[PDB]
Amino acid sequence: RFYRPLVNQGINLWRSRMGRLHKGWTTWEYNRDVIPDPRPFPEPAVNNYFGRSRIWNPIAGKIGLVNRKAEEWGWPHQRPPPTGLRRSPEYFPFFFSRYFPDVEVRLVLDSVLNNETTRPIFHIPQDMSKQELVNYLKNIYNIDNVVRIRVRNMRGRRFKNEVGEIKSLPDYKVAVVELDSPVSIVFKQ
Amino acid sequence: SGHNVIKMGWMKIGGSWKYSRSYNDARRGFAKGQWQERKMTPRFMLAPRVSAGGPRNRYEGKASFSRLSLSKLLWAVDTGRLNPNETITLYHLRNAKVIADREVVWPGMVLLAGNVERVPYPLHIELQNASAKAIQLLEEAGGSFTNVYMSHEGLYQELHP
Amino acid sequence: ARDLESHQKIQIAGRYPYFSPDYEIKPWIWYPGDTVEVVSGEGAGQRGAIIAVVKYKNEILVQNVNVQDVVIPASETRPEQVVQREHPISVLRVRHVDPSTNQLCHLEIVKVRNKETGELEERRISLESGALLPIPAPEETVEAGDPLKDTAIQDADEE
Amino acid sequence: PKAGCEEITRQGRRVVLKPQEYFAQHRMQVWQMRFKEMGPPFSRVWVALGGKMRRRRIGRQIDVKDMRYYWRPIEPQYQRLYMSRLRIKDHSNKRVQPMRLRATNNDIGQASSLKEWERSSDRKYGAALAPPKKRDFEFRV
Amino acid sequence: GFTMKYKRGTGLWDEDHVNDFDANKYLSARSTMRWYYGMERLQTRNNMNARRATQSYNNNMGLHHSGRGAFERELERRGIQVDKYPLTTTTGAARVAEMVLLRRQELEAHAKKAMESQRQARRRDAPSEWYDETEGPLNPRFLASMQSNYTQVITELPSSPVTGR
RNA sequence: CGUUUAUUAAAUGCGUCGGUCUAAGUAUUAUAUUUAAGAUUAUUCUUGUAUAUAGAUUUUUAUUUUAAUUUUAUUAGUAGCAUAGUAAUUUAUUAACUGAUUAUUAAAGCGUUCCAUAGAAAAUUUUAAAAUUAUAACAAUCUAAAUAAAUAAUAAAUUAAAAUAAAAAUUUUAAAAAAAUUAAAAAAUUAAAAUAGGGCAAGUCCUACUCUCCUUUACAAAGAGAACGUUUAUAUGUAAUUGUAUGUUUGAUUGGGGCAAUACUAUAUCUAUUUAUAUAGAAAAAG
RNA sequence: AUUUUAUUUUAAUAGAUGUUUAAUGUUAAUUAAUUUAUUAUUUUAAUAUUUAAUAUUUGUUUAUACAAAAGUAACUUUUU
RNA sequence: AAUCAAAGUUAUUAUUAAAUAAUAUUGAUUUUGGAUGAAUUUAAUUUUUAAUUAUAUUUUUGAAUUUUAAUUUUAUUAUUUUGAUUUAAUAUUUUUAAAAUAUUAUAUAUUUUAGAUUUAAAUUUGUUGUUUUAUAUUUAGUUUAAUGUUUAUAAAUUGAUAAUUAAUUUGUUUUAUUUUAAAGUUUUUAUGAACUGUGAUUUAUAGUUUAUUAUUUUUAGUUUAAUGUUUAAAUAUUUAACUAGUGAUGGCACAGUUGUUCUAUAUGUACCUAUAAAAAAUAGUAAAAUUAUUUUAAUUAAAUUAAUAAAUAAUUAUUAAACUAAUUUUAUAUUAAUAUUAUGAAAAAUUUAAAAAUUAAUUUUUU
Repeated sequence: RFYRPLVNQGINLWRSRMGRLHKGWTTWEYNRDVIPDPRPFPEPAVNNYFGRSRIWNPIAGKIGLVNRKAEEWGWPHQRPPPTGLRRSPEYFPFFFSRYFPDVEVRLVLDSVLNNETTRPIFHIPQDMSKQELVNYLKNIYNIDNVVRIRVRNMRGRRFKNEVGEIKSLPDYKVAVVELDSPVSIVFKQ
Repeated sequence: SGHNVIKMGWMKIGGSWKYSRSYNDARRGFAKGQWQERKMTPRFMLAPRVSAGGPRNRYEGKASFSRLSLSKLLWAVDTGRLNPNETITLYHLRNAKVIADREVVWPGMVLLAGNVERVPYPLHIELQNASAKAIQLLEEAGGSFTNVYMSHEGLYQELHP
Repeated sequence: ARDLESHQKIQIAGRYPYFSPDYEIKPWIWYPGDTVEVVSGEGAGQRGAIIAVVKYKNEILVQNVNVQDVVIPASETRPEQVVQREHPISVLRVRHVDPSTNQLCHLEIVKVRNKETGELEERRISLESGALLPIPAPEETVEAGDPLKDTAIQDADEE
Repeated sequence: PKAGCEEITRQGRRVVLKPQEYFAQHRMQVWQMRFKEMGPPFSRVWVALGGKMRRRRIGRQIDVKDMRYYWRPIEPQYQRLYMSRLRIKDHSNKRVQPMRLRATNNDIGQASSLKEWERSSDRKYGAALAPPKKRDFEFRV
Repeated sequence: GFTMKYKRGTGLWDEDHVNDFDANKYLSARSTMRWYYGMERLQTRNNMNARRATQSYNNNMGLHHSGRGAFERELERRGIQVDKYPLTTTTGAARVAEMVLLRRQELEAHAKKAMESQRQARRRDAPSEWYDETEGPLNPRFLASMQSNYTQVITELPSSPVTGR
């Protein structure tokens, strides 16, 4: 056995005067060994905020790499492609990009409606720089007259759904292109 | 259903605690690791240490034997738990529930002629250290007593052969 | 963000209880039109035909039973009307009456080797009459199709 | 949700079975040497020795230098004090007798006479109070 | 620590020497099926647990999954029996208890026919003198169960104590 | 002439001076201190720390540290100067517990003293707007009501008053005997207060040194052909952070007796081998 | 003076000479009136009062600089 | 003048909690590196996320304690597929929110007025309701086993050897518990130099007296005073004072037996007793409490001792006892066994003492 030691009373009470700094705590009582959690308790890693100052978490998570592999190549089952191919523009996600782009250059109509405009406004994904928006309209929509593009970045729209969770849409990038000869749209009522 | 407060009967629950000044103090319990006698030179400290181990101490190897009164053994032999023919070694005494486990320690036992003024039949025993009268009682009735004094290693192999 | 007030926390469970998975019952048994009647709740003994079924929540429009006065909203174009419609009613309180026997039957699935075809399609059968009730086949919409933005099959399956 | 609604969701230390003491603790040795308890059942004197028997002898009275030699009882006012630490073994059980000062020969085995110890060949029938064990002549550490 | 492990299987049934404080007064229909299935599980859950350990630890020590080293493999190749006491194997017990049941069953039919020898040697078409009730009223339920062993009716008891006829 | 948590003869700061340092910094230098600049001077004498020291302690005083109890010479002295005091004299004021002057044995100032001294704090004289006594003397701004609605505190009140006695207490009660509502002002009482002020008890804290004690890093010995780090032994340092520093009557007493109505607070007196139990050591028979 | 007033008895009760809970209360084998009798004079924690017909509150009139921390309750389409 | 005693029901919405169960486990809440790596490193013979069937020994004399239990054998770190089982718990919000008796000059609710009054608890160390707590409503609010039925058996003794004519019970082995709330502390490591210290840090946006670059000093944020006193402020309004910084609000730097200190035991994030964290320290030795009416045997005591009260008598208490001359044919609480945190007795009768009460005294001491 480990015999109960009588820490609180008796000599073990007075022994603190008899040259004993550290009066041990009873580490045989709580001996159910499952960790407590500190009173300055940590809040979970989920970004609770949904304001316009919502910040991108820079810290790399382990899972996010694993979830990347399982779709890049069947991860637990199919062995990896040799690192030479992965550094190459023939790697499928670099090949599915160089030939099958995935972009959403949506046009706002509230500025290109019946009122003639020389500055039609777009929305382009946050990671379409200016000279790509040129290349895009040039080679996909035949638009050949773009002298200046003017680019913002907007926090995606936010709202509370009828349930109550703040369902913030993705963010985008207003890019007010400036065509030479003005463009317009007709709406017959 | 009540608080047996000292110096005041047995009080009811919800009763008056005007007089439980020392029940709230005899519920904590006796001081632990502390001299019971607060003043007056504890009666233990006043008396002198005797026999550096104690007055009845048992060291490693002491001959302290549990007393098997001869009346018990004679009572059994007629009752029929013990067979008078077979030399009644301590196995028979243990296995016939004459003596239990809680009475056979290392010095095996000791036969004591307790009030037994007579033993009627020739009785044979292999026990440990009979008393001198108990020996001269069996020996008068044509019996024997060959005191086996086995080591502890022998005490086991006799009880669980 | 934070979570809601308790009975409004579970009001979110109370209002949309079909969002938990498997709220849809074990393999479907009730289809449109089948013989049905309500035994519990309201109007015991009201034999009806199942007009329409919404599955994800286990709900059915039992005709001529629980017809709830509909507050139809209309524009300035057409004048609104108040016509009643049979309200989506639960299925846990509706059973089947044998189309032949016309008594409350327990309809459950079976696998039957089909004739001239080997689908072994899961076929509903009563537990008393063995009425082999097949699963009704849905309909491909007649007037579906966009005229100007469809690549023709013969033009889209060119290997 | 009920006991504290937030003190019981976040978790602190959980307590477990509390170890017991040496359940012959209160036959401490300042009696296992000073006194010895004699007597038939229901009368146990804790006879002790004389008070002044080692310190100052020259010149004390001639017939009182020997009142120090008898096994006198200790007055019952102390019998009940010291034997109080022994009664506590199972209180409220009005029919268990107090622990005895010395270990009587039958109770020592009473520990190993329990249905759970019947399989410990060692430490049974008295092995501590046995003579020191004998080992192989080659025994060595 | 030490918890009487030499008693786990050494009980006469499956529910014995397993400390289960979690009981109840009335264990219901499926709480009893849950119970009986439970005792055997943690009796076979324990065993195959303890078998996978011994068979795997033995296999990792390079020797046969039941501890049989190179010797006890070489002896069996020679036919020299390597185990002193060959405790009866599963084939044994499942057979040593196969006939005993084959014996009782052939003794029941041997005795089912036997009692009819004596039952039909019971001429009493009317109840014996146990049919008295001067001590206390007969039991109507039982008579209906003893009507078969007679011809005259038995159950019909008057409002008065039975006279005897 | 800067600088500070209860804001200053607080602590800084320059110079001088004492000590230390020529293998990390320039010995008219930089460390380490004591003082305080400027101007006069800086007295007498040593029992301990330090230094030096010779196996160590024990001894031992060039300079330094601390000391001088009748050091007390210079010097100022009733002064932030232990009481004595309002010091005694002089002024000053109608009135001098002010303040300044003379001298001068100041309970034990004293050479780092004393002088010199500027805006400071006093004392006069004197002038002067704050509404300083006399003395009271609303021009100004700070409603009610309507609206919003918090705080201390809250055992109760139908009695609270009032007078008188009390009994432990300040009176508050008890008792006797007496007799007036809502609103706003006042603070006499209720607890108008907070919180300070005591002193006692047990508990803990924190600081200090000749006498208590470790973890202690220094001093010395030894061991390594001593190539340097470690280990010992002997030592125990307030550099050391442990614990004690009482109890009873008020400052002394602690014992066992006795006389004082076979009462005894310590009452009042005295006596004396009236004895000091245990545990380790010491005596090994009974001592 | 005497008489006459505050405690010298009875009757009903109801065990007795004052401090350790009464429980088949749906037969913890329940099934339409269980009428649940059991409730801590303070402690915290939540409410509600007193102070409170209130203390605060009260919107009538006008003397220009530009950074960075800091926020992000944040709308968007606007011509960087 | 004035009273007057009194409203128990919302209505409407559905799959958490807690213990338990002995199967998984490289660090839960985006997508490393994205130059090509050097930057995504936690490892060492100690009660450890490893948790151990005895009462005898032995022991600073006094908080120190028992050795495989069957050698891989099962006491072992655990869930989906019965809203996963079981037993205990039970709600939380939305909006509900109510009611018809007592005088007529004044003590307190009963109808018929008069009679009537500690509010309680503690504290009373009978300095005897001694100046303490309570606004109210409801919820939550404190752990010593009141029991021994057949297998079955115990019981002492020396200092020690031993001895045991020495006389005798009980027990299928009974153990576990020990109040509640409350410190300052105390030790064990994590956070902090945005406030504030000190280190370091800025090389010339107003006025002025003097011959002078030194020096008087404009001086609207700071040695005073008023107001404010839960205040507009957990330091603000008005104001006195002061103000000359080439040597300093400030790059980053020092951290808790310790930093910093022009030193005040001052400050190092709004009480320096640092914060934060982890304990069950002690608190019975005049702190606050300790929950269940109608009952069924009484009382006080006052001595030995105390580096001054947990211990002893005596009392009280729980449980149990047996009828020794004295009397009537009266009348008698005597004890054993255990439980026991106590030093001071109204009115008298007297006795010490300046007592100016304390002290002795000894009969009281209410259901």
